[PDB]
This record gives sequence, C-alpha cells and structure tokens, in this order.
Amino acid sequence: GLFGAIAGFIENGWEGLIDGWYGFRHQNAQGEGTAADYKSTQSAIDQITGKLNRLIEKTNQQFELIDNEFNEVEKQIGNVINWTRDSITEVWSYNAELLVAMENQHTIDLADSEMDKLYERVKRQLRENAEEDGTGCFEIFHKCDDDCMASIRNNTYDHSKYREEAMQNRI
Amino acid sequence: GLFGAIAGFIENGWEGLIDGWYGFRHQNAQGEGTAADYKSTQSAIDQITGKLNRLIEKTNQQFELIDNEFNEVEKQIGNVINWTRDSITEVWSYNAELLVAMENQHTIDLADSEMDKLYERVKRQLRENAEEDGTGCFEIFHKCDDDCMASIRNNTYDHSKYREEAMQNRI
Amino acid sequence: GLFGAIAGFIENGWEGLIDGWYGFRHQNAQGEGTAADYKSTQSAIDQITGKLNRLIEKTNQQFELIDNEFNEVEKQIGNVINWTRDSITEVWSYNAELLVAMENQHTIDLADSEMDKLYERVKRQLRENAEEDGTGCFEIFHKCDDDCMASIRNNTYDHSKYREEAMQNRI
Amino acid sequence: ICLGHHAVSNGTKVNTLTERGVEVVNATETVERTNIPRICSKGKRTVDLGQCGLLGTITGPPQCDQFLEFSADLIIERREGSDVCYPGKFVNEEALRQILRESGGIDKEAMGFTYSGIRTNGATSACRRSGSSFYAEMKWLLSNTDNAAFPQMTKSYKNTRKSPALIVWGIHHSKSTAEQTTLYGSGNKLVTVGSSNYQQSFVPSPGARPQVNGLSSRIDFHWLMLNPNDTVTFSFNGAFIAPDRASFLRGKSMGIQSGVQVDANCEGDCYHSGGTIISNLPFQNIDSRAVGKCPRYVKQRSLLLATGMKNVPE
Amino acid sequence: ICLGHHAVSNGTKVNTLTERGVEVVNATETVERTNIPRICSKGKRTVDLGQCGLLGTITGPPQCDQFLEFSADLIIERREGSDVCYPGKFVNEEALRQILRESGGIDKEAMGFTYSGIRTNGATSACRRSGSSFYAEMKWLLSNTDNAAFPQMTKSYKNTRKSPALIVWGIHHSKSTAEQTTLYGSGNKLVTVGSSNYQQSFVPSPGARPQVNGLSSRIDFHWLMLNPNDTVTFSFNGAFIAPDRASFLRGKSMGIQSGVQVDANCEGDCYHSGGTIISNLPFQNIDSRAVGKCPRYVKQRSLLLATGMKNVPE
Amino acid sequence: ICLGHHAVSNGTKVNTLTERGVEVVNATETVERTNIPRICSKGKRTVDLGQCGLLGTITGPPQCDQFLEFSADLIIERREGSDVCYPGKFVNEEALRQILRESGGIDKEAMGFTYSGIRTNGATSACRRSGSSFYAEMKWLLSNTDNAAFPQMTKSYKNTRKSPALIVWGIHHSKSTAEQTTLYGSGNKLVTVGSSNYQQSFVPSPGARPQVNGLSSRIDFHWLMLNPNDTVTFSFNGAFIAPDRASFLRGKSMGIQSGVQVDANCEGDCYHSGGTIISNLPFQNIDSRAVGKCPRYVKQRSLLLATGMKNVPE
Ligand SMILES: CO[C@]1(C(=O)O)C[C@H](O)[C@@H](NC(C)=O)[C@H]([C@H](O)[C@H](O)CO)O1
Ligand SMILES: CO[C@]1(C(=O)O)C[C@H](O)[C@@H](NC(C)=O)[C@H]([C@H](O)[C@H](O)CO)O1
Ligand SMILES: CO[C@]1(C(=O)O)C[C@H](O)[C@@H](NC(C)=O)[C@H]([C@H](O)[C@H](O)CO)O1
Ligand SMILES: *[C@@H]1O[C@H](CO)[C@@H](O)[C@H](O)[C@H]1NC(C)=O
Ligand SMILES: *[C@@H]1O[C@H](CO)[C@@H](O)[C@H](O)[C@H]1NC(C)=O
Ligand SMILES: *[C@@H]1O[C@H](CO)[C@@H](O)[C@H](O)[C@H]1NC(C)=O
Ligand SMILES: *[C@@H]1O[C@H](CO)[C@@H](O)[C@H](O)[C@H]1NC(C)=O
Ligand SMILES: *[C@@H]1O[C@H](CO)[C@@H](O)[C@H](O)[C@H]1NC(C)=O
Ligand SMILES: *[C@@H]1O[C@H](CO)[C@@H](O)[C@H](O)[C@H]1NC(C)=O
Ligand SMILES: *[C@@H]1O[C@H](CO)[C@@H](O)[C@H](O)[C@H]1NC(C)=O
Ligand SMILES: *[C@@H]1O[C@H](CO)[C@@H](O)[C@H](O)[C@H]1NC(C)=O
Ligand SMILES: *[C@@H]1O[C@H](CO)[C@@H](O)[C@H](O)[C@H]1NC(C)=O
Repeated sequence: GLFGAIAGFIENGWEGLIDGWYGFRHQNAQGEGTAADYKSTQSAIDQITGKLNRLIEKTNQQFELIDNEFNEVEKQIGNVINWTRDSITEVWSYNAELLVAMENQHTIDLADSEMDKLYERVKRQLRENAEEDGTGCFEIFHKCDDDCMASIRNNTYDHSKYREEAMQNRI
Repeated sequence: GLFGAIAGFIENGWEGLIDGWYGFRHQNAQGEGTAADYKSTQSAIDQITGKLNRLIEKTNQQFELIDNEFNEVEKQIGNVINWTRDSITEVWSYNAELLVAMENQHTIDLADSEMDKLYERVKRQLRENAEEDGTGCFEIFHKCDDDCMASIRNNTYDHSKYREEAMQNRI
Repeated sequence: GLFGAIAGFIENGWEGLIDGWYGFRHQNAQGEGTAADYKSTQSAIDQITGKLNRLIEKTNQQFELIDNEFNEVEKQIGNVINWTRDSITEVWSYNAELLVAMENQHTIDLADSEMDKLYERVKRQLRENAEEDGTGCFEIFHKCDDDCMASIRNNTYDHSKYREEAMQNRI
Repeated sequence: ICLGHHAVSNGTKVNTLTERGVEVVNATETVERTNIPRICSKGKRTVDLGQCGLLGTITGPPQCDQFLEFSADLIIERREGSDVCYPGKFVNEEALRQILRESGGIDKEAMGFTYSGIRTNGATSACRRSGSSFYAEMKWLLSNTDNAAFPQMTKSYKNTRKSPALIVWGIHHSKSTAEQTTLYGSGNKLVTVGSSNYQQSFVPSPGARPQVNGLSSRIDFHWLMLNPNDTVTFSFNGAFIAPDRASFLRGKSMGIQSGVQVDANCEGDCYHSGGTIISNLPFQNIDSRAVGKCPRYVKQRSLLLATGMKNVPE
Repeated sequence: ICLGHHAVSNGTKVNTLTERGVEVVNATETVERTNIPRICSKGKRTVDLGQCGLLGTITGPPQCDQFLEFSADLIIERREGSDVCYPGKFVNEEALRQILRESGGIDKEAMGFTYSGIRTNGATSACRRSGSSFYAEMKWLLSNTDNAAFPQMTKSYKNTRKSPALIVWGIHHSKSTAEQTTLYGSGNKLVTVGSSNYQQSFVPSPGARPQVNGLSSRIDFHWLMLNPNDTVTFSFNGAFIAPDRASFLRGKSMGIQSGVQVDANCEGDCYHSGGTIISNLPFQNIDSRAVGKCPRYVKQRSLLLATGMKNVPE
Repeated sequence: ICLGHHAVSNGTKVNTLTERGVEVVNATETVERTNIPRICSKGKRTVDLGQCGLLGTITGPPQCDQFLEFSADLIIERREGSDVCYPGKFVNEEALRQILRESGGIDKEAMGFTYSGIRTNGATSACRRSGSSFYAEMKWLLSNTDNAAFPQMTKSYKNTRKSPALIVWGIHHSKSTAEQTTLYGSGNKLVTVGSSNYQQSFVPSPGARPQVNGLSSRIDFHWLMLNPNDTVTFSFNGAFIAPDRASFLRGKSMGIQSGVQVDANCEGDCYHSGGTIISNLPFQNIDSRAVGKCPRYVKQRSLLLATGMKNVPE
C-alpha cells in the first residue's frame, strides 16, 4: 500500500485478531493481551460499504429486443446491430475491469491509511513517554499496568501524569 | 480523508479564517492571532483549477441529425437508432457519475494531504523546541513573541537560537 | 505529489544518482559517498511494470468490415454506421485520455510515497540518535564512519550501541 | 504496546492497478453468472403466445384465436409460433413484431367494409375450424363464380379514433395464372393503397412455389399505421385479402423470446432466452442479448472487488 | 502555535467513491441544464426554410421558390414545411434529407432535355402562381392531345461537372386508369433509369387515393447521384415528371429542426428543437438528440464536482 | 546522512489529473501511430482477389475463373475488382459481400437443372474466353430461335446438404422491347422464386441504359440462402439467367479492402486499407475503420504514460 504500514513496517497481521480489523497487543508485568479498536475499524467498514452500495445500484433503463433469435433479421442490418452490440460490449468490459482494478487499489490503500492514523494518533498520545521500535510497537519507558494500557486504548492516557518517570528512564 | 488531518486529529475548521485555506493560530503573552499561509493554499487552488480546466474543455466533434422529429423515420431503423443512442447514453451517464465521484474523492484527499505537509514542515521547523499536542498544535517550550510566531510562518525560525531554553524547559 | 517528499521538502533530485531511483548520500570524516537502495527502487519499478503490463494486453475481439471504401454503401445506413462509429470513437478517446491522466497521477504519487517510506524507516532506525533537518537529511549526533553509514543502509544499525554518545551530544 | 491488523489463513486473490493476484481478506463478485431457468413473471400480466405467432394475432390464423384482443405487460414468443396458416409472409415483418412487443396488447374494431357483386367467404383447408376457414380478421374476396370478372373497386376506412390504426391487407399469389383467373378473372390485377402519408401499389404474381401446408400459392400480408382522422383507401381488382378489423395498441409492454417455462413465483426484470437474471450486481456474463432492466453484459466471467484489507499472514 | 483549515456555515453536499452527501466548502455543476430558447446563429449564414420543405428546394413547389439555389452554413427545417404541392412523396426521403443538410446549399444547372411531339406544360391548381403552374424545376410531360399516344422516348444527361449531380424525376399515378390514358394514352407505361452505378425500372399505378389538396392522384419523386463524366439516361413512355435542372452541392453545412426563433445575437454550436445549448460544461441533461458540437447527454440532472476541501464546521 | 531521488537533465512531459505538462523521468506512448504499409499475411491462407470482384466468385465472369472455389482465411478485395462482365449489379450486394468475407471460401455443386425446348448457350462479347462466352456458373436461357415463344417453365432444386445453399439467378433487361422479344418472344415475362422462408416476383424491364462494355442492356443478379432439406423453385417465362451451381460456405474467414502488397514475412491481426497495424499498444490513431483484432481507435495522436517519478532537476 501507499502508506507502508500494512504489508509494510508492520511485518504481518494477526490471525488471532477475530474481533476487529485493527487493534493493540500490549505487554506488561501481568502478561500480554489483545483487543480491537472499534473506531478505526468502523471507519474502514463504512467506507468499503459505501463503495459496495454504489456498485449494487439498480439501473432503471430498459432495452428492448432489436434482432431475432427464431427468425434471423436481414443480414446487413443484422451485421450493423451485431457490430454495435459488440462495440458496446468492448466498452463495458473495459469499464468493469478498470473500475474493479481502481476500486481494489483504493480499497487496499484505504485500509493501509487508517492503520497509519491509529498508529500516529497513539504515538502522539504517548508524547515523550515512549519511542517507536520501527515495527508498530511503542516501547513504554514507565510501568504500564492493565488499567494503563486500557487508558491508551480508550484515549484517557494522560502523558503528564507519568511524564517524570518515563523521562526518568530515557536518560 | 486518507491523511487523517482534515476531519481527523484536527477536530474542525475555522469559520473566521476568511483569508486562506490553511493557516496558523498562535498564542503567546501578547494574545492570539490568526493568519493564512499562502504557499500551501495556492498549491491546492492550483491543483483544483487544473481539474476544473480539464472538465471545461470544448470538444470539437460534430454529430448530425440521423432520425426525424417531424416525420418519423422507418420504424426498424428507428429502433436501431434509438437503441444505439440509449446505449451510448448509458455509457456517458456512467462515465459522468464515476468521473465526478472519483474526482471528488481525490479533491477531498488532496486538500487533506496539503494540510499534513504544512503541519509536518512546521514540526520539523521547530525541531526539538516543541512537542505536538495531538490536535494540530505545537506547545512551544520557550517564550515566543509576535516576531517569533511570524518567523515560523515565513520560514525564518532558527531552532538553534532558542535551543538552550526550549530544552531547558522540557526537563 | 500527495506525500510532499519528491518535489517537496527534499528540494531536488540527484542527476549523479545513476544506480537507483532512491538512495542515501552521507557525510562523515572520510568524506561523502552515494549509493542506491535496491529494495525501495525495486518496489516502484515492480508497481509501474504491472501498470505497463495491464496496458499492453492484447484484446481478442474481432470486428469485421460493415461499410465499403470502394463502393459506398447506401447513404442512410451509412450515416447510421458513421454516427455510431464516431460515437464509439468519442467514448474511447475519453477513456484513453482519462486513463492516462489518472494513471500518471497515481504513478507520480506512487513514487513520492515510496520515498517517504524510505525516509521514515530510516528515521525510526536512528531512533533517538539523530534529528531531521527538514530537507531529507538526518544530522547524526555521534561519529559515524563508512561502516556505520553502510550499517544504516543495509538495516544493521543498532541504535542502542551508540545511544550513550548520540544522547551525550544532544544535551 | 504494539499496533496491528487482522489476517486469515485462506484469503481471496483480486487484481489492482499495479498487481494481479494480490491476496485480500474478503472480496465479492461483481459479475453475475447465476441464471434462473424460467421466465419470472410474478406481478406481471403475461401472455405466452405459444403456437400463436406474434404477427398472427393481427390476422388471426386458427392457432391465434385466443389472442385476437390480448392484453399484456410481458409478451413471450415461442419457437413453435406461426404467424400464418395459409403460407405467406409479412413485409417488414420485424418492424411490425417490434411494434407489437411494446404495444401492451391490441384492441380490435370493425373497419366497416361492405361488398356487393363478389363472394367474401374464401376458405382453405390450411385454416381449419371444424371445416375449411380463413384468417378470422380478414376476408378472401373472390369473383362470384369461377372465371367471372372481379370489378375494380375502391373501399375506404376513416380512423375515427385517437391513436394510430394498424391496417393489414394481403396479396394472394395463386399457384398458376390459370388458377388466378378461376378465382378473379383474367388480366393484370392491381391493388393501390394510399393515405395522407403513404402510397404503394401491388400486382399479384402467380407461379409455382414449394408446397407449404399442401399449397404452392402464397399470401403477402402488408401493413400501415393510419393516423387519427386520416383515411386509408384500397383500390383493387382481385387477389386482395381485405381487412375486416383494424388493430389499436393498448398501451405499453415488453416482448421476449424464450424456451423456458413461466414462473409466477419469482419476480424479475431482465430476461433472455434461457430464463431470468435476478441480480443486484452491475455486470453479467450470461447473455449479451438480454432485454429488460439488466446488468451490463461483459466478457469477463469474474471480476472480484476487494471488500477488505490486504491479507498478510505469517 | 496551532495549525488549522477553513470552513463555512453553509456548504454544498457532493458524492464520492466512498460516501454520498459529503459536505465540501464549494462545488460546481458539471451537467448543463440551462437552455436558451432560440437558434443562436450569430456569424453563420442561416437559411430558415419556413414553409418550404427541405426536399422541396430540389423540385420547387411554390413555397420553395425563394430557396431553389440557397446557400447556407446552418439549415433550419420548420414543422409547417412541405416538400410537395401536387401530393406525393420522395422514395428514400430521409437519406436525401440527410444529404441536403450537410450540403452547404445547392447550385442548379439546366440538364438540357429538349422534346418534340408532346406537351411539356403540365400544370395543376395545387401549384398556383397567379394561375395553374407546376414544380419549377420539373416538367410534366403529356401527350399532345387527350388520349393521344405518348411515344416511347429516351433522354440522356451527361454530368460534365466535377462533383456528383443530383437528378430527380417523378412518376405520376393518375386518379384512375381512364384518367391516365387521357393524359398519356392507354397500355402499360414504363420508365427505365440507368447510369454507370444505377439501374431501376418504374411503371405508374393509377388508382383512387384520399384527396390531399383536392387530388386523388399522386407523384412519386425519385432521385440518384450522377458521378462526374457519368451519364444518366431516361427511357419512358408516359407518366413521367421529367427533370429540367440538376442540382449540385455547394460545400458543407449542418441541418437542425427547430420550433424557435433565430437570434443573430447569441453564438452557439449545439442545437436541439428547443433552442441552443451554450455551455463549457462537459455534460447536458436537456435533449439527448441535440446536434452540432455538444456536451455529452447524461440522464443525471446534476453531478456536483467538489472544488474545495471537506467542510468540518463546529 | 541524507535521503534523495534521481533526476535527469532532459525528461519527458506528461499530463495528469491536476496538471498538464508535468515533467517525469521517462514515459512511454500508449497511442500507436506507426503503420507498416503491407498486408501482413504470414501463417494465413490468403486470397488476393485482384481484378476479380468478390461477388463475381459466385457468378464467374472471366476475371474470376481462378476463384470459383477459393479457400481462404483472409480475403483481399482490390479497387480494380469487378463483379460483372455483362453489365449489371447485385441486389443487396453489400449483405452478400459481408456474407462472403466471413465464409472461409466457397464450394460449388451442380444444382441439376436440365432443359428442353430452349437454347441454353447464351454468350456475349463482354465475357470473352477465346470467343463469346458467359458467366461460368450461370446459363443464359433463350428461345430456340429468334422471336419464338419461351415456354413458362418451373425448375426446382433441393438442398440435400447440411449447410445453407447460396443460390443466385439473374434478370435480363434487354436494350429495347424489340430486342427482348427476339430473345424470348413478346408479352409480359415473369420469374417467381419461392422457398420455405422466401417469396419474391420479378418482371424484366427493357429500355435504353448508357453503354457499359458496349451494351445498353443489363443483368440483375439476385440471391437467397436455401436451408438444408428446403427446396427453391423457379417459375419463369424468359429473361432469366439461371443458376447452374449452388455455392456453399467453407468455414470462417475475414475480409479486408487494401491497396497495398501482400507480405508473407510479417504477421498481423489488424488491417486497414493502408497496411497492417502491429502493436501491443491499447490505442491507435491510424484508421478508425481498421478491422481484425485491433487497438481501439482514438482521436489523440499521442497519450504519454508516465513510467517514472517526477523529475525535479536543479
Ligand atoms: C386445391 O384446393 C383448395 C383448398 O385449399 O381447400 C380448395 C378450396 O376451396 C380453394 N379455395 C377457394 C376460395 O376457392 C383452394 C384454392 O384453389 C387455392 O388455395 C388457391 O391457390 O384450394
Ligand atoms: C380535375 O383537375 C385539374 C387540376 O388539377 O387543375 C385540371 C388540370 O388542367 C389537369 N392537368 C392537366 C396537366 O391536364 C389536372 C389533372 O387531370 C389531374 O391533376 C391528374 O390526376 O386536373
Ligand atoms: C449486339 O450484340 C451481341 C453481343 O453482345 O455479342 C451479339 C450476341 O450474339 C447477342 N447474344 C445472344 C445470346 O443472342 C447479344 C445480345 O443481342 C445483347 O447482348 C442483348 O441485349 O448481342
Ligand atoms: C448476430 O449474433 C448472433 C449471436 O452472436 C448470431 O448467431 C447471428 O448470426 C448474428 N446475426 C447475423 C445477421 O449474422
Ligand atoms: C425514438 O425516440 C423518440 C424520442 O425518444 C421517440 O418519440 C420515437 O418514437 C422513437 N423512434 C421510433 C421509431 O420509435
Ligand atoms: C462515412 O465515413 C467515410 C470516412 O469518414 C466517408 O468518406 C463516407 O462518405 C461516410 N459515409 C457516408 C454514407 O457518407
Ligand atoms: C466477505 O464478502 C461479502 C461481500 O461483502 C460479504 O457478504 C461476506 O459476508 C464477507 N465475509 C466475511 C467473513 O467478512
Ligand atoms: C378529428 O376531427 C374531429 C371532428 O370530426 C375533431 O373534433 C377532433 O378534435 C379531431 N382530432 C384530431 C386528432 O385531429
Ligand atoms: C465556488 O465554485 C465555483 C466553481 O469553482 C466558483 O466559480 C465560485 O466562485 C466559488 N466560490 C467561492 C465562494 O469560493
Ligand atoms: C472527364 O473527361 C474530360 C475529357 O472530356 C477529362 O479532361 C477530365 O479529366 C475527366 N474528369 C473526370 C473526373 O473523369
Ligand atoms: C523509459 O520508457 C520505456 C517504457 O517503459 C522503456 O522501454 C525505456 O527503456 C525506459 N528508458 C529508461 C532510460 O529508463
Ligand atoms: C434431412 O432429411 C433426411 C432424410 O431425407 C434426414 O435423414 C436428415 O436428418 C434431415 N436433416 C435436416 C437438417 O433436416
């Protein structure tokens, strides 16, 4: 993808992550746990569904029969009719191929971007209390128990409250 | 948008910002002021105008009358003519819908990206003298008067000159 | 581009860089040297080639003659045939123009993004041992000889090993 | 604390602008390939013409007696349909077929021709109704007795209604010049038809043709649309199969050609000869000649749209 | 110091690939709906045919006398136009109409036919010029006196010019066989026309037709294009409305059909029956049969293109 | 340490969605403009009809004797081709031309007509084979001696094969009624043709036509497709150019019209009158009427696709 997260500096996905598209996997003294972030996941689902809803639109234009399967119409007008229909077919096959290719590129790229926003949001949540390891993890330079991890996930982490210790550990 | 600035970690726009698309709102001891950044704004306007200029291109292909509104032409050839025209119409309605939808996605995404470049440029201007608050603001850890703010805006801020104090305040 | 690297905060490209699309130019006590990064370059080439391979696809639909260059066919059916063909032509000229314009936008944007990933990857390699200058350079706050530069390029740079000195120099 | 995304053990491959066969977590099909092999006609007044040919509903050979004034939203022609009983064919038959498919059905009205000095009860063993009969909406005009002269005559009809009138007449081509005289008397025979926007003349052409239904003689059926308040006038001297009633179009409908059964329990809007395409998908790979409200036909049998992120398992 | 972007109190909603009705700061329309109800003809030599039917400029019924040699870049047909005075119709009329719309006008030249042994001054009360007259470019050939024999005759014309010649002739269908003999003598009558690339025969068909302009007799107008240095030869024995002049196409033009006035103060290039579409927009929702240099017709009445960022007010 | 990207001194300008004439490091053309001026026919059984007109292969004027049973995958018509020797023209000629271009060639078979009481050896100085001759696949039926009566006769042919039969016959229009009687006897002459799906009558039209190949008389060639197990029956009294053999289509082929040489050393699949378009590019700006497997024609002469990053030199 264009944002070099998914299939990028995060080397792979989590097959045990069955409760969301993106999430946090933390480790502290009580061990490790994994939970999904609802807000980021729902944005992607909402954008992809809008894409789907465009494509499942019913088109209310009627076309009627203009040649004949039981009694073939006159040859010349028939060749013009077949030539036109094949020309139109050439056009719609192109449009279908291109549409899906483009839409797939954007869908993949769209999922990649939303991950990066989650990562960067959290990085700015942690401020000066952590450093990025380059694989999607934040090494936390202070003791962070399960309530502390939970506080980053639901955006109640106050960086100042732990500021003295995290800094106290980085130098 | 794809860049999670606009309608993203910056929660909303400024209805009092009537002089540009993007800008700076600073606060220091003399109070707060708001001015627009010309360079970032003009880039977006220039890209959107190019989009507009493509769409207002005049096409120099002539089509002439091939059926008749006063004396209807023969029925069969008329059905072929109407069938073809309706087929072409189906194609151009699709192209128009898709073009505008795609162009609108890219226009929105284009404005989002230019904001992020302005934000990141400034962040790198400030170097180690400030920290991001996660909402688009830079908390400046040194006294920054109106000439100092103006110096960031026109890219004359020398981070070293204030380096000792901003650091002197972050620890 | 959308990522404000290429033609962005990196002011220009290197005409002496004949061995890759992206690369590193370092300076230390032994002088300066320039080498290309293979991994980033090959990704862009691979994506652009896929774009090319789509466009050089052979289409296996046959169209046959339906009017006549030596003995013009009857006028009315001829006007319908010419009208249809000109209509189809209008459609394919639009599709060709739009396809190339869109593909070119994405190709330019694609090259811009891959540069940003290389830059950000390296930034996270260097961790707390360097600061970005805002032009694509990392000022390294420790002595970094040719083996050290080479170690960043092939992703064997251990930030901890030099951690004490780089920090020792930033305060 | 670490950020990540989901993946699964077996994903689905799709194509993009830059790569073919990229694996994503889930995808969905955009091209419809599933056909339901029946004519889904729920909610729609349907007329299955069966052995009645569509053009026959205007002339009324025996197989079409039940369809002389049909009314329908959907018209189904079958391969066994025949427009004729006495062998013959319509001129500009497909145009007339296309007119009748969108008509919504037909309403018949007597055109009011009365005759004197001729027989009007021409019958044939090819149109049998418990005996020799003819097209129910036409009259085979003959001389009163064998070899008697058919008088040159003119019969006119005024469309007193508010929509165009479909008028059909026939030209009889006897098996030989000798047989043609026995029906209408010797000499050149001519039928002229004129309106406010129409003029065309016809002369019968006796001659041997292959036996179809036992007969080597044939009938040419001709037609025109007569505008409201306009008049059609026929001037003829023999070999003329005269119209008894005019036809008027009821409203609107659509016509299909099928070889599959009617199903009043599925509802559909896109038909082809093999059944009904029921789909919300924008494309179909089933039949390029499908009619109705249809997904656009494409040559690809499958175009997978990514509905999830890239799958990167370990 | 804080970074931000603008917003306004009332934005405009647009559609994107992922969302319908996203609010942006400003947007602009891509589909033209505004019609100017006149034929904008500024800068263009315009011919408004009015009561002259376009095909009439070749034959010259009275309503077309001012148009026998017209010259134009833009040709306007009106609903009250008539191609005829003596009732009748052209064969392949629309092809000929389409030829004349792009002709740029016509230049007439005598074809040089001289006659002996017949009358050449056939006139009718349907083509009145202070008295009984006829089509100005044709001659109604008759026998010298009532019931006299029309001699079989052959008249030829060589196109000595450098562009194709438009030749038109007519077939007269009298009100009855008795009336046809009074004009041309009894028996079968035949007109053969041949060139280097054309061959077709015609026999008149007398008979009753509804009275149009008081007459139950009618004229069939036929035409062909004669190549440079090629010859057209007419062999006829009566019922032949002979051409007096050939027509040559002047250059190039375009033809429209309108029911609205001419305006030499607006300039336009896209016309339909209701006026002129003046627009730089790529699409229009006004008339799918517009002609000229036009925005592409689409079924949507509106497609808004975002021209500003997403609007996120507080 | 510093990050950077490459650039070159002279790049190539391309267009994007937001900007025209943006400079990139390298780009490649998507529109093919290069034509190879020959018919690349390597690997394909080719028939260059040359002076033989395509329709002539069915009737067999002298210039087509070598093509009476041709077999081909690619058929090339030339401007000097003629369908005829005795002047005349086919009815629905282009439909027949289009049928023969995709036929793969023709296989002739005697239709088995035998005659008594007439001459069958009609010849003309326009179809010369060391002397006066005629169309090799037809027979010019005449009365036994000058002014003798041509008997009304009926000749039938059954298609005993498994594919449709192409049957062609001709109508002879003599130079005058006097010349027509010398060949076939006086009076109206009629030819009726009927099958299971066809009925049409023909009467000859004697008259003066311009001299083409010295003759003012002409032949109308008519045709029909006879289904397997169906019968065609001809009833005629003169002026009938009878078929001797029926034609059957061999398989499949494609037809082009060219004015350039054959090259068995280049291989191609997209042809126009000026040669062959050999290209992997998706678009071409060479000929909008190209046929075969072709890049889509577009009006742009050039559309450059960026294949490298933006070029930003210093
Ligand atoms: C040879 O037969 C019959 C038939 O078809 O039943 C006898 C019919 O009475 C006769 N019809 C009339 C109206 O006289 C019919 C007729 O001779 C032919 O059908 C005309 O070709 O033939
Ligand atoms: C019955 O009338 C008139 C007319 O239409 O004015 C008398 C005309 O003199 C006559 N024209 C000629 C050339 O003799 C014309 C003619 O009889 C009919 O128009 C032919 O059907 O009739
Ligand atoms: C005037 O000439 C010739 C010719 O064309 O050679 C003499 C031919 O013998 C004759 N053909 C026959 C079959 O009698 C031919 C014929 O009179 C015309 O071609 C018919 O118009 O004329
Ligand atoms: C048109 O296409 C159908 C189906 O592809 C084909 O069978 C038919 O023969 C074609 N029509 C003519 C007149 O060739
Ligand atoms: C073609 O379309 C016009 C306008 O949509 C319609 O009124 C007309 O009847 C159609 N032509 C035929 C021959 O039905
Ligand atoms: C169709 O187009 C060709 C080439 O553009 C042109 O020369 C020809 O005259 C046109 N056909 C008719 C019937 O006008
Ligand atoms: C994946 O694709 C289709 C289309 O969106 C959807 O109906 C299906 O339920 C999805 N399945 C899973 C397991 O996400
Ligand atoms: C037809 O004529 C009648 C009078 O007989 C008139 O009232 C009616 O309005 C006319 N209708 C049309 C469609 O001409
Ligand atoms: C918004 O849209 C149109 C199209 O670009 C433009 O003409 C208009 O002046 C713009 N208005 C504002 C207030 O920006
Ligand atoms: C026509 O013939 C003349 C000689 O009479 C000749 O000079 C001229 O070039 C010819 N033109 C054409 C178009 O055949
Ligand atoms: C640039 O463009 C074409 C198309 O990809 C390629 O064949 C060519 O070799 C490239 N050249 C360079 C110097 O990269
Ligand atoms: C034609 O008739 C023969 C019997 O004479 C039969 O065996 C054959 O199957 C028939 N074929 C067709 C195509 O009707």
